[PDB]
Amino acid sequence: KLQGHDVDFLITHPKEGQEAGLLPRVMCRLQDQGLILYHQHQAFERSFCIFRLPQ
DNA sequence: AAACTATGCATGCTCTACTGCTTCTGATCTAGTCGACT
Ligand SMILES: Nc1ncnc2c1ncn2[C@H]1C[C@H](O)[C@@H](COP(=O)(O)NP(=O)(O)OP(=O)(O)O)O1
Ligand SMILES: [Mg+2]
Ligand SMILES: [Mg+2]
Repeated sequence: KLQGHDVDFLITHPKEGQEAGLLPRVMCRLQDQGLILYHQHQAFERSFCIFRLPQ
């Protein structure tokens, strides 16, 4: 599709047991970036947000 | 010798603290129902 309403991403790791708590860490890092306007929650394995992309 | 006064004591009353037991109340964890989303 050349258009849409959101960007859907999936995060995975080649190892088995490593994928334990990636999403909270990435979420916190992005929040520290200063791009998240809304967060679903503000252990989890899913979250939809509203990024602030530069324009 | 008799009348008045003095001390002395006891017991019930009141208050304030103190400790320990019992009951009531406020803070903290989950089932169900409705709704949101991918
Ligand atoms: N009710 C549902 N049931 C099963 N899978 C679903 C679903 N709703 C979404 N998915 C799954 C399948 C969907 O492909 C995937 C993406 O969800 P979106 O971002 O909400 N819808 P899309 O990306 O297709 O349209 P756009 O490009 O405009 O955003 O999530
Ligand atoms: Mg989508
Ligand atoms: Mg989506």
